[PDB]
Amino acid sequence: NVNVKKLLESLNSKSLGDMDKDSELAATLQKMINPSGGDGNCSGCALHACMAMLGYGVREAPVPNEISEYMTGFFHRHLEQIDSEGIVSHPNETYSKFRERIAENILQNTSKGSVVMISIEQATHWIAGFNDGEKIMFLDVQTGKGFNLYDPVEKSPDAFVDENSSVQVIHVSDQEFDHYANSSSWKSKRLC
Repeated sequence: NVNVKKLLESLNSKSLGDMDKDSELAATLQKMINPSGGDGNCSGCALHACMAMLGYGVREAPVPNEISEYMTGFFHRHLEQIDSEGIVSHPNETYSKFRERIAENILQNTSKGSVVMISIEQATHWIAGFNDGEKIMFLDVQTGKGFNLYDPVEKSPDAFVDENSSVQVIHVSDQEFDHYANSSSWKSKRLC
């Protein structure tokens, strides 16, 4: 069984920048959580990244025909916040700087060990955020990437963010994560 804390230990012993660290962990998790390499609307991927970083275990995300088990109605308590303005990019802001500003917001509003679901442009796409106590790791385990805004092409840290790009940081409660962990749906997902 995959041990996330071991992954983090190894990773943090590396002479790699923060974004490359996020990319490495996300690519490792992608092979486990999204083995089929589906590119649909796997908000289940981001949720499963959150479950993993919380220590619930690494499980395969639901495939499209499993969305109706649970994910179909997962965000029903958060629809207002999801559709809100959120954190809006500045003109000529680099990907790295926008990422850094979003991380500052999450660090300010979560404690060490916490995770958040990150809505991109009002649920156009989802990524996960993990507070390790000093920094935020951004994980896109669907695609095996770190922080990104779901542009159809890869973006280096120094690329400019398109005007009016936004994210909404969704504070899924412990109750909501633990309800998932106790569900038949979660339990029927392949462990590892």
